[PDB]
Amino acid sequence: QVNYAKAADIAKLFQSVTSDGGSITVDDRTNSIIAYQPQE
Amino acid sequence: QVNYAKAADIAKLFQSVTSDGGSITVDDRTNSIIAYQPQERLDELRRIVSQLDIPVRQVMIEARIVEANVGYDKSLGVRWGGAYHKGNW
Amino acid sequence: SGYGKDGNIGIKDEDPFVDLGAKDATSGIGIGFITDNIILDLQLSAMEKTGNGEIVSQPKVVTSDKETAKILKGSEVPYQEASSSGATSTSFKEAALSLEVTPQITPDNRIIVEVKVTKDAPDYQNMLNGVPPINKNEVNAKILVNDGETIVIGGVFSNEQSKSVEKVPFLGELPYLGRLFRRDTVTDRKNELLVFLTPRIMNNQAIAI
Amino acid sequence: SEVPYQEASSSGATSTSFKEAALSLEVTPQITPDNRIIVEVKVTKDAPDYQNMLNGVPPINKNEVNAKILVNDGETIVIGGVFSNEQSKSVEKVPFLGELPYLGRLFRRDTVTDRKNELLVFLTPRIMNNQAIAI
Amino acid sequence: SGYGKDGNIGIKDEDPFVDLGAKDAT
Repeated sequence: QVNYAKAADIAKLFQSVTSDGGSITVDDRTNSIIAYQPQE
Repeated sequence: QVNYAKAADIAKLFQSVTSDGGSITVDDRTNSIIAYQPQERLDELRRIVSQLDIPVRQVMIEARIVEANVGYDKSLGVRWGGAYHKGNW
Repeated sequence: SGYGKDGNIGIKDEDPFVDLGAKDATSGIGIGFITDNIILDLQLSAMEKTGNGEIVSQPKVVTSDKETAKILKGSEVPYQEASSSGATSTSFKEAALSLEVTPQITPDNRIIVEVKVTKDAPDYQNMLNGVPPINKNEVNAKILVNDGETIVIGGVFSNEQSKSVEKVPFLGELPYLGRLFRRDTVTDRKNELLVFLTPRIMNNQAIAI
Repeated sequence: SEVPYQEASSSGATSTSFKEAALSLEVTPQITPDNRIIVEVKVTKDAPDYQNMLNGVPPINKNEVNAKILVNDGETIVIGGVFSNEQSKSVEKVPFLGELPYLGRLFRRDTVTDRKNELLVFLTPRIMNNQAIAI
Repeated sequence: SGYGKDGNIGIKDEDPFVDLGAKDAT
């Protein structure tokens, strides 16, 4: 859960992570992102 | 049944659950979602549902304006008038 | 000359029972007069005004759940701009107390409600048919409270401290005469407005209905 | 009665407007088995304006509740209502004489006005199906 | 002078059975 981190920014982080090499859930209310994807 | 969790949010939880790997029923009146789908997906969605079923957060904002104005004005007119000798400033 | 209730007896010495009577008609006038030897008038003219107005109004509205219902107790302040070439701004708007509520009922007898709570009121300049500043105190917001529960949706305290002093400097300087030559006007007018709210679920009756 | 506004604006707009400041009930009842109704009801009281009768800028009176509520047929609820509590105080006083204990009353002018009006709307729906089914 | 029903007899001392009657009509 990120109150201080923008959800879009976290999404961009994962998108770049994908560029390195994959399920994403975004919670607007808590601004909490739950991602089920490789551990690394 | 989620009074505090938005139905769309729960739907998004299930959609991501599908992304992981499937019958959905949405009740607007009670905001209750009944899903007939694999147990594991159902449980995962339920846990997220629990997170979602959170009360909207109110905050009381008190911003106060303080204005202080102090004013001093002095004007002096100094006046010497005599017409007998026609001297007047 | 004084200022708060300005007086300078020399100017109307250019102009006692009649002139001073009217001159001193004002609320607070303390007259010292000599006329017999000389007419020398010395007055301390002071006014203190106190006004308190408190209005407490509570409207109760029965609303479906997640639906809007509205109570409006007012009158509809218009603006009639009848502009011949195609615009007839026969505008109106009701300066009414009102509650426009869209309650969402959550299990523990609570509601997150989007409520418009507005108090407005017909304008002098509108009644004047001038440029009308109508009064508006309105809060628009969605908040959560339990049904049994009252919260202050909002409120404001206005603290006014005003001071105005007018003084001939030289006489004002005099310790015994400065008060007699320093004109002080101090006004503090402070109005506070607060809005409560309590929602009582009618499902307690509506489920039984 | 129908409070109009006649803006007769030569170049194409004839706002021969009118609107009836009438008591009214506009009801859309839905009947549920236990002699109950969820009804969408407009309950409006409005009234001709002085400034309108004055042909000035008309603030017509409006007390209107628009809402859908459920009650049983045998049952009356308060659709809504409001109490207005007015407390007004105005005191005007020469300070020096007002200070005087025996003369301040004689030099303190008090105007206090409390005007409080409360308005409440009930409603009870009596199903005419009790007769309409038999009719 | 009063205020609620303002009165200040000096001003109309500049101006009893007739003046006060009307003045006091209120």
